[PDB]
Amino acid sequence: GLMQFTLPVRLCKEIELFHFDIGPFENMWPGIFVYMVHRSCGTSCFELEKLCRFIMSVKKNYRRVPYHNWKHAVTVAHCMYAILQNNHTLFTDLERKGLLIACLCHDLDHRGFSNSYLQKFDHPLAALYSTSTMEQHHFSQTVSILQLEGHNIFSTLSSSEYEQVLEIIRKAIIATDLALYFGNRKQLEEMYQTGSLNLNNQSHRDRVIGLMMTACDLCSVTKLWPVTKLTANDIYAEFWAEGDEMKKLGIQPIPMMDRDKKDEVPQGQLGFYNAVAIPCYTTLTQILPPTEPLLKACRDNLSQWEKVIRGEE
Ligand SMILES: Cc1nc2ccc(Cl)cc2nc1C
Ligand SMILES: [Mg+2]
Ligand SMILES: [Zn+2]
Repeated sequence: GLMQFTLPVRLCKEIELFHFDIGPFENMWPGIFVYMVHRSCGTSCFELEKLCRFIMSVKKNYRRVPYHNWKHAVTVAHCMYAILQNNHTLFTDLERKGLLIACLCHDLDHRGFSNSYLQKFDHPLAALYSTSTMEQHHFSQTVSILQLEGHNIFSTLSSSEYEQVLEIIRKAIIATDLALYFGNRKQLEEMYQTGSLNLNNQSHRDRVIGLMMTACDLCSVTKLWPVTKLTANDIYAEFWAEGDEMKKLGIQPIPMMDRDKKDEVPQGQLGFYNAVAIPCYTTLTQILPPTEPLLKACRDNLSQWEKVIRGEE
């Protein structure tokens, strides 16, 4: 009950900042997550024995892929931690509990292939789940791990609180399907501008939590340039593997996934910052003013990609 996790001084200070990198020491990431749960939620939210057994089972069910791995899971949870810590009073006890777990679980059992590749391969998961294929799977795997003996970190919730938290986690994980982000942000944009945005309206909270999930999921574009640049290699290593597998099914991949068109990457990143990342952090900054550092860092990285194109690096 009185057992805190304490980090070294540099981590203790930097973990509060949006641009924190969890570092290359895998064995510290579980402790970093528990630390964040304790300060975000409380030391009483979860039985430590049960939380630790849940964390290690989640870790085991992330695969050894270049990007959609255990490090991505903990990175996305840290961004959620930073958003929640800078917006103390806007979120309920259940929401703080639910969203850190949703973030840690959001890409469970990812193989490093898009929903598109599953559909064109005719993967069984594509028959079981026609839309948000991987994301329905990630939610499935999360429930499976929650129902392992000793792994039910929510067992102290009432019946109805339990149903609410699993429903927060399901919507949170489904929302990480980027195909759903475009319409969600358009709607949040209209609502904020016409002044109809109302955070006591559950359907409006759902939408805002969805955008928070997109913002955390993309948070590698909000790091210091050397982290963003090196993470971009990992993301493109999966894209190029998927492009190779498209070619094996006799389909020319989109240029983003074609390893023969590496030269077009800087311009592809521009498109992605302008069409996805900047709009995402703009609308988020409009709804939650203290998340502005994510937008500032994202713009800095847009500028760095412009410099790559202009041959200045
Ligand atoms: C979709 C997408 N997601 C990303 C997430 C993180 C980083 Cl560094 C780069 C990314 N590039 C693209 C194209
Ligand atoms: Mg995902
Ligand atoms: Zn993800």
